[PDB]
Amino acid sequence: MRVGERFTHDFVVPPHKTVRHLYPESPEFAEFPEVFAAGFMVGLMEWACVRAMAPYLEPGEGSLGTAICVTHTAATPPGLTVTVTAELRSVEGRRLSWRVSAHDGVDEIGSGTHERAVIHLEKFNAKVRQKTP
Amino acid sequence: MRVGERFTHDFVVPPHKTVRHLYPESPEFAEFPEVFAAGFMVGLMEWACVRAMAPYLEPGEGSLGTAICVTHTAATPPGLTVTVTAELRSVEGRRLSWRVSAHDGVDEIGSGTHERAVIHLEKFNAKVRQKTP
Repeated sequence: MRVGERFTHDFVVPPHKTVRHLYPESPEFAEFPEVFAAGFMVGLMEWACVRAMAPYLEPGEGSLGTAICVTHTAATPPGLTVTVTAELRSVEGRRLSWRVSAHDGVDEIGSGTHERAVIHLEKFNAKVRQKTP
Repeated sequence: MRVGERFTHDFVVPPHKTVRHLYPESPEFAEFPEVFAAGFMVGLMEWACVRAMAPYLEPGEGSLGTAICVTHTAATPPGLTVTVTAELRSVEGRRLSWRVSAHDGVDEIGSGTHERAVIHLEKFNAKVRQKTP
């Protein structure tokens, strides 16, 4: 992977990615404005970095997010396209660090950093299963 | 609202809050281990803080998350209870900050900070309408 390379991921926000859809179990979030949820924006930043990393993993490997540190500076109604730009900051062993940004065609809506760790999917799955009640 | 006061929120993780469920749109996430998604954890931490701050709201008001900065230090399969602890760090006018931390009864699973802004619901909604395609 090359540090400083930018990757973009575009995503038309559908009606089902607003706040209330993140937790249909939450009465608070049921009155919230119909805008893209910060937890969906975080998933979309992860998705961008997963796609960027994919060509570089060995077969059987995946990754997990290990930190996210971002602002959310404008809100985005469904129908706009959120573009995430991910730029690789460093790779050290299994750890990849990213500078991430997102824009909805109107406003910058968020920026910060994200870190991930490469994992062996099958081994990690087995470990999760052993944690599972 | 008192700085240093803690609020806690418990959540049993159901099967439908795993990674593949955050973006069923995403073939990239399709075959991921069945663990609580970071975007869902982010939503839970926001939810914890929304609940902590409900007494601060005037009628007509709501809040928006404006930053999240957390680590994810362990993964949580469905069936475990995630407890989020939201410790108020600052409250100044429209702006509130918490230290958030989460544990799944087995492991510490992440911590960091979350910031929110009080909003006037009707005004905000008008602003969102004016950028709705």
